[PDB]
Amino acid sequence: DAAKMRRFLFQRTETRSTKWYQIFDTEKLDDEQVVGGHLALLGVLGFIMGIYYISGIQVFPWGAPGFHDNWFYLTIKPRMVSLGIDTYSTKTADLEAAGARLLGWAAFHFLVGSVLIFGGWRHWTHNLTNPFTGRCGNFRDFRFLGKFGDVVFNGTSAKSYKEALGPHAVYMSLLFLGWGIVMWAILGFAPIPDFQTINSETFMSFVFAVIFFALGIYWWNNPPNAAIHLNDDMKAAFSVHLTAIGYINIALGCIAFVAFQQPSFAPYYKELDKLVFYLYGEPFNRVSFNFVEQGGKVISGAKEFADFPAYAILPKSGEAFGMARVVTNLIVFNHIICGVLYVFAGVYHGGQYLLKIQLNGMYNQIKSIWITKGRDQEVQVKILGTVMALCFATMLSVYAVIVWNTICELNIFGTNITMSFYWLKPLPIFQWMFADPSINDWVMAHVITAGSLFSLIALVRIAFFAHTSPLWDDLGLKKNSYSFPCLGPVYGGTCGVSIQDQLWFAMLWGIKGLSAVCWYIDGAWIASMMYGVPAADAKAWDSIAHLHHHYTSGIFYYFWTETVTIFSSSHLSTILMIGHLVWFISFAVWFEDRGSRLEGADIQTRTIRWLGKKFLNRDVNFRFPVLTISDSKLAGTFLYFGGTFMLVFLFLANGFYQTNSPLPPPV
Amino acid sequence: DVTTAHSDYEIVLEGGSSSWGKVKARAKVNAPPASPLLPADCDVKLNVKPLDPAKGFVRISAVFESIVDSTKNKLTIEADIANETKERRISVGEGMVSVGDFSHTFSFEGSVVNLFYYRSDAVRRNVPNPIYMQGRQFHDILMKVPLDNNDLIDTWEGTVKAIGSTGAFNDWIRDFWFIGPAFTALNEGGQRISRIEVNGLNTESGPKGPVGVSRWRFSHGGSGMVDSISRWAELFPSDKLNRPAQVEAGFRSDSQGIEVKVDGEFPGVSVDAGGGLRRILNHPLIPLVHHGMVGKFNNFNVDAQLKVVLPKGYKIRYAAPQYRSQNLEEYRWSGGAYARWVEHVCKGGVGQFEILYAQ
Amino acid sequence: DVTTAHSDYEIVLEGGSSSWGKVKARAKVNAPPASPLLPADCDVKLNVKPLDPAKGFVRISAVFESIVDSTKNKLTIEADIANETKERRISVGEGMVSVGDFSHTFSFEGSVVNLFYYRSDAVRRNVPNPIYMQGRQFHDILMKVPLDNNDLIDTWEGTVKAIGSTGAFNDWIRDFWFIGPAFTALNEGGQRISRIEVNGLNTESGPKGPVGVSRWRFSHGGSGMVDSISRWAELFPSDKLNRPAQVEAGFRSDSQGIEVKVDGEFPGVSVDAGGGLRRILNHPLIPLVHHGMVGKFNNFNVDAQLKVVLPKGYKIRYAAPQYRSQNLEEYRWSGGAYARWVEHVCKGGVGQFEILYAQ
Ligand code: BCL
Ligand code: BCL
Ligand code: BCL
Ligand code: BCL
Ligand code: BCL
Ligand code: BCL
Ligand code: CLA
Ligand SMILES: CCCCCCCCCCCCCCCC(=O)OC[C@@H](CO[C@H]1O[C@@H](CO)[C@H](O)[C@@H](O)[C@@H]1O)OC(=O)CCCCCCCCCCCCCCC
Ligand SMILES: CCCCCCCCCCCCCCCC(=O)OC[C@H](COP(=O)(O)OC[C@@H](O)CO)OC(=O)CCCCCCCCCCCCCCC
Ligand code: SF4
Ligand SMILES: [Ca+2]
Repeated sequence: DAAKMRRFLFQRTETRSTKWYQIFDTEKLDDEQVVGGHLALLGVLGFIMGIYYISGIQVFPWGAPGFHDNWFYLTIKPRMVSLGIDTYSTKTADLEAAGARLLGWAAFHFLVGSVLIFGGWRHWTHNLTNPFTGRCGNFRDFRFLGKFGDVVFNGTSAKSYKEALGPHAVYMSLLFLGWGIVMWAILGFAPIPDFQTINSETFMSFVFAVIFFALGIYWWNNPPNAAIHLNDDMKAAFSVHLTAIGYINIALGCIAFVAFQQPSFAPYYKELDKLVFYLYGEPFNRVSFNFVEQGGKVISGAKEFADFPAYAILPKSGEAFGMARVVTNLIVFNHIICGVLYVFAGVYHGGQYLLKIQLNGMYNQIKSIWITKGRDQEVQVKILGTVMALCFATMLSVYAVIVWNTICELNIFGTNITMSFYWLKPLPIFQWMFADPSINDWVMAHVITAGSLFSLIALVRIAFFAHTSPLWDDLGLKKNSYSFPCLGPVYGGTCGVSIQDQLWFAMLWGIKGLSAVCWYIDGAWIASMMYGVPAADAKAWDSIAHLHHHYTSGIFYYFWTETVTIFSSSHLSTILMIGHLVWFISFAVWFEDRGSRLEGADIQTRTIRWLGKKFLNRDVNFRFPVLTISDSKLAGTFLYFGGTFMLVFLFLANGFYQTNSPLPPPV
Repeated sequence: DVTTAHSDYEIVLEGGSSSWGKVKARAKVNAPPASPLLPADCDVKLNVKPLDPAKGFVRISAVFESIVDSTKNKLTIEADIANETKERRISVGEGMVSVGDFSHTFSFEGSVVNLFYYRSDAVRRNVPNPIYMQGRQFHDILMKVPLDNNDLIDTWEGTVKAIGSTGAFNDWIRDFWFIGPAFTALNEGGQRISRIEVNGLNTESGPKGPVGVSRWRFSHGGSGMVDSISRWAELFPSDKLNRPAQVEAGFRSDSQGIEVKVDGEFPGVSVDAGGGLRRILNHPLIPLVHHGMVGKFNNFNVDAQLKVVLPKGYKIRYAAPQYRSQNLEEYRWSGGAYARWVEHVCKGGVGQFEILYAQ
Repeated sequence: DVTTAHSDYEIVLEGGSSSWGKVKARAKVNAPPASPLLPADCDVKLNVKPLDPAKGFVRISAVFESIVDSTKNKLTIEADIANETKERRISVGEGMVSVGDFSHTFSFEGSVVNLFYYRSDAVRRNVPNPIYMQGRQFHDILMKVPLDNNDLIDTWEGTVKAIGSTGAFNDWIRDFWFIGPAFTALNEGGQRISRIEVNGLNTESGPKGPVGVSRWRFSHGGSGMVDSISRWAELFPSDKLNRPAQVEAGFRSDSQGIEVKVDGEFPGVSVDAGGGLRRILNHPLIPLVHHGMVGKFNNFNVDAQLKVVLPKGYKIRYAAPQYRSQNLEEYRWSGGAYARWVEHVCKGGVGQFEILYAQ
């Protein structure tokens, strides 16, 4: 039975094979299918966007009660208020009129989404036939909306990616102009060019439509020759776009933090502090053990509050819970974690293409300064050498400051908070970047600098060591593959050497700076691991450094304070248990025990065969499966990263509890 | 306002020792042809059938149906080419030449000899893929055209008179044999046409009517560029002709442009490349060098797709320019590097595009 | 569809009677090379050292290190060229030719004679700067290659046999000497290669092993375009070689493109132009006419900068195309007319660009 048993392990091996999570890969799809897939998802995205609109209705058009508050719509409510579809009004009439508008935009997105899905099926199946005029169209050569195509594109379509830039830019100016008309005609916002009103978003919707159209014609006549090697392969271009989109998303996250709490954005974001929100899963009106409410009601029982019915979600004061910043932290963090994730994948899917060329030898044939200036091994170890040195001199300079501040605050080794770095704060030149600048701001800048250079090491290694490294050229070895776990025990072992594993060590290392953001935007103290504890000098910070605000907690005391509100909620606490349960299970597949599970699975499948035969008359052969290391490090990073930030949501959605009253010394 | 040309290519190959491949090519161009007479249209048909395996003989046919400036022109050939030795190759065949209301038939007994100036082991050893091989070819021709028409007789009488009175007939006949720009094509492909030699010009009676007979012999040398000389063994896969092979093509041309259709199977599309690896046959150099002659007159934009289909279990080990997309068994070339190489080779470039596919 | 090529140039000249100039050139092109084998890389080194002023003899060296389709190819030359008279120039030198695992050495005793069909005073008087001079060159060659390898012997035996059996060896050797596209280049530069003449093919014993010896002599004529004939005195500034001069260059080529680096000092960069005015040496015509052969296959956009540095006190009297900008003694060319002239001369044009700088 050895052979049959081996045909199975062979059915689950570390060698190249087809996997369910690689079927929509760029390699097996032509350029007509990428366009078709993007269209079908935007149709689904419109269907999704139309559900975030129906959910926002508080009172239905017929006047009856609607939906309870939910986080999906909350992150978009300040935008629909800004555009006039949604309105913050106590009057039930405004609440009933508003609901009709959201329902109308939801049905509209249902119609347009259905068109994009239809226009995404025919493109995918190359069945792009006009149902009215029997004649079909050509992807390579088409008129592009008839007469409009002839005047601007000389009646021709782009045959190469570098050419598609001009037409794509022209298509963008038709959206910039298209939105500038929707705002003017449907939403009633005329283009007044003053940057304190929503009317400025129509004026710049036309300025941008002019810049892009002019820029889209210059690239039609003069397509850029930069990164020509990308025009040859889809994944090469798709990865540079993803490395670019991630920095774009991080930028969007950073401006939505500065802007959403500007005075001009007060009518939409700060305005929320004066609203009562019934969030789902929040503590409801409790009832007694012997509580039976019959037709007569309130008989032979008792209930909590008595100002609301049994099992009804209780109100929540926006000012107390800090709703404004909670929403501002949920949007800013979303576009930052995603931005970081996009950058990591751009480098991964990019080095995934650098491996394909090194194997085929096209690497030495590239002429772009974007690859040529990076094929020298001496130059690589210099770039990586400086990145590692900078990462070290900055992770040790800022960690020792945080540790020293912690030691001074806890009076360890007879040291008072006076000897700590309370005098160190950002220089005067940078003081404009921060409100009430302090050591909490000097540390955060250096932590992000150290947290970027740390995860950059794993990225420079994907870019430079996809096929070979100075060590494996020394050890005479080839990295044939992007997802190979290790070469075995040899040379003290060589686990985690592929670029997919280096991607994992960028996501795992990126959890620190991805947490220095969560902690810093929630008004937490980052200069000390212990701030505000009932101990020696933790509460002396607000007056030793003269801070205008009072931070919620320090790195360690953050978990205790922020979770007082999590434990009070029956749903925020379910996330705390699920999120922790998912995270530890990563250790089972990330620890070097893949072999043990396999011999264990053998005993599992042997015992089941034994029990089934001794009890029943049938033969139970299930051949218990076990994941491979590369398949383990995959699921391991998804359980680790995916459970780590299932709970970061709880820190941001539990409320914003930074104040404006610095504490006096606990003298 | 801007010229454009569209084209589609396709190669399907079998596995094992088979060199059999199916090739389909469709092209459409918007610039005027260099031909000083338009419209000129043309359909060509080639069929090769193996007669016997041991002899190595094969029967090849060719039909040309072209209308040039409303003048119907047809040339028909039926011949029996076989391998005699490594350098000699004898062909016996018959054909017909018709222009408008004029037509004449011919029968030929011919042999071609091909020698390489040198044959060194070091080249062979040090070179994995040799492109240029220096050589020369010698044709023995015994033409048999019956003088049925009044005009044929006059062309023959005139020819004999010209030979008799002009000493420079062997030299100045090369000005007639290569008419208009075909003569400039000679220097272009690095091909030298030597002077013809007339063994005999004797009229011999035939059952139908007097038959002018010519027995001539000529030679021509290739600097290495010429494919007939450099690749003498590869252009005749007679022994690989297990089943009949046909190449069918045609084209339409006029002031507006050229429309071309080509299709057919034949062996020799795939050749061994060493180390167990197979490879598509090296592109013929003479066609590219000959098309650069007419392809450099109009600035054009290239829209070409090359679909290559490989055998089950057979994947490519290396290609430059690299395939834009892969889809299971088939691999696709379009855009980017490939549509630079097409603009390169459509204007006369001969840059290498190599595909290596191993089992 | 247009690709981009980037280039930078630099000429630094000294004052007085010095003809010494430093030339640096960098180029980068994105179109495939015409070479039917890729990738093909190549590094070249030239060094000239004056042996003695009175004799006028100089020692010239040349090293070629080129990898062609993974085949290492190296040619080495060391020679002693000196001026005998106005038309004769004798050279004595040794060299080595290695391809992969094959290598063979050679020793040569040679003289080149250069005559102008006419030498008229009126042409000199009425034309201040003549370009075309009609002429012919004659090479006397005494090659000495030891037959160390099994292959050398066979190449020699074969050669002798070929001469013995083929009357047309003097003619058909020109089809071998100029392989592939080299044959076409002859007609292109208006250069006629005459038939070689074999004085003797005798094997003479050497201390190492049998030494095949060839004593041959050939000629070649230039309609005026050829620079070796039209400019025989200018390409050998032996007497101006006060100090050693070196020209170092190299290039990388493949399917994607070409990268070229060139640098070195040598005399003759500046020549008297009359009326006390100096001028950069007239561009060689043969390189331009030879590059138009491969430069006309891909539409390209030109990005070229030519930085010229003059001696202290030395200012341009006239340039067309005019320098875009000036920086005290340094003058710059980029864009506008100059990047039209570059597009002109990179495709085979030979249009004049003249700089006159007087003290
Ligand atoms: C998560 C960390 C990395 C990541 C790591 C990986 C890994 C690991 C793999 C891929 C693979 C793929 N990636 Mg990636 N990838 C990320 C971000 C992206 C993004 C993006 C949203 O910006 C896109 C469009 C892509 C695109 C793609 C395709 C080229 C390819 C096959 C997709 C597939 O079949 O999924 C599965 C199809 C489904 C319908 C499941 C749901 C997928 C949803 C739609 C999300 C797509 C992106 C996601 C990461 C895909 C892989 C999920 C696996 C569980 C890891 N990646 C980030 C940066 N990517 C595979 C490949 O062939 O790489 C060369 C592969 O092995
Ligand atoms: C074009 C380059 C060479 C040339 C190349 C060859 C080659 C190669 C050989 C011949 C040989 C022959 N040549 Mg020759 N020949 C040329 C010039 C001439 C001229 C002339 C008008 O000047 C004449 C009269 C001949 C005469 C002859 C015949 C005696 C003999 C057989 C011809 C035949 O059957 O064609 C058939 C009639 C046709 C119209 C066929 C045309 C085919 C074209 C050229 C290529 C088609 C193949 C296509 C690319 C791939 C198709 C695959 C299909 C399976 C067919 N040659 C020039 C100088 N010649 C053959 C021999 O060795 O005989 C012993 C042979 O193998
Ligand atoms: C290319 C155009 C001409 C040509 C031009 C010349 C010129 C000009 C002269 C020679 C002369 C000679 N020729 Mg010749 N020669 C040609 C063809 C040949 C062939 C052949 C393979 O067919 C042979 C065997 C020879 C043989 C010879 C030698 C006997 C002799 C010295 C060569 C030498 O040392 O080169 C050295 C080996 C090298 C590889 C050098 C290559 C140099 C290249 C061509 C130019 C480099 C200079 C660069 C532009 C500027 C550099 C400045 C630095 C200071 C060097 N010639 C063709 C037909 N020949 C010389 C003579 O007169 O002898 C008495 C000489 O002056
Ligand atoms: C396209 C797929 C879906 C869809 C999905 C979404 C999504 C997703 C969102 C909306 C949202 C909105 N949609 Mg909708 N929507 C669709 C179809 C429509 C149509 C229509 C013409 O059919 C209309 C009128 C609307 C109307 C609207 C508004 C009610 C609302 C705000 C739009 C906005 O800000 O635009 C402004 C638009 C532009 C200026 C157009 C161009 C955008 C440019 C090209 C990209 C910006 C990012 C760029 C990368 C930045 C960096 C620069 C780089 C250098 C390039 N939708 C279809 C059905 N809809 C938003 C919402 O509800 O917010 C709360 C929202 O986020
Ligand atoms: C949101 C709409 C999606 C889309 C969804 C559809 C739909 C829906 C249909 C097609 C179909 C067609 N698609 Mg599509 N497709 C998109 C993008 C493109 C692009 C491109 C790269 O820009 C091209 C060249 C094509 C090509 C083609 C046509 C050749 C084909 C024609 C039959 C028909 O009914 O035609 C009319 C169209 C043409 C003759 C082509 C010229 C006009 C433009 C390009 C058509 C697409 C819509 C247009 C861009 C929308 C407005 C954009 C504004 C900026 C707001 N599509 C756009 C972005 N596609 C048809 C099909 O699959 O039938 C089964 C079809 O009905
Ligand atoms: C006393 C010097 C302190 C320090 C004090 C400050 C101050 C003060 C400011 C910054 C600020 C910044 N710091 Mg700091 N910074 C240090 C070291 C670093 C290192 C590093 C790993 O070497 C990095 C990458 C950064 C990064 C940055 C940027 C976020 C920002 C840039 C302006 C600036 O530094 O202006 C001022 C820079 C200088 C006065 C001199 C910089 C000296 C260089 C950079 C290296 C110092 C020596 C090195 C650390 C030796 C340590 C070796 C170890 C013992 C192994 N700092 C050392 C530890 N930094 C600004 C900001 O916005 O903060 C929020 C700011 O106001
Ligand atoms: C909750 C976590 C958890 C669970 C259920 C298991 C379970 C198991 N481990 Mg693992 N393991 C874990 C964590 C866990 N481990 C961690 C963190 C590590 C790293 C140190 C390891 C390292 C490891 C090694 C090295 C090996 C195993 C092996 C085994 C198996 C042998 C024990 C057995 O037969 O029955 C034990 C009893 C049960 C499984 C009863 C079931 C318990 C609950 C009901 C399971 C269902 C709950 C689950 C979490 C639901 C998921 C919900 C989702 C939202 C996440 C068993 C399937 C051995 C084996 O044979 O591999 C196949 C083996 O060699 N363990
Ligand atoms: C994967 C690894 C990386 C993970 C991803 C990191 C990307 C995020 C990128 C950092 C940006 C964070 C984003 C949120 C924006 C935000 O917060 O902006 C406002 C402002 C403070 O606002 C107020 O915040 C209150 C909260 O307590 C305070 O109490 C108050 O006093 C203060 O005024 O913050 C800064 O100025 C930003 C500091 C960081 C300074 C950046 C320095 C980096 C620049 C130099 C080089 C770094 C890159 C090196 C190369 C890798
Ligand atoms: C009589 C003999 C007794 C033996 C009979 C039965 C033995 C026990 C078998 C059943 C008990 C095992 C139950 C769990 C036991 C257990 O915990 O095993 C941990 C498991 C490790 O699997 P192994 O490779 O060890 O294979 C185990 C099998 O052999 C089953 O026995 O971890 C993962 O699978 C990672 C998760 C993959 C998915 C990653 C997704 C990432 C995002 C997360 C999103 C939400 C997660 C939901 C996804 C599902
Ligand atoms: S335990 Fe895993 S990572 Fe470590 S040597 Fe073994 S296979 Fe490699
Ligand atoms: Ca909080």
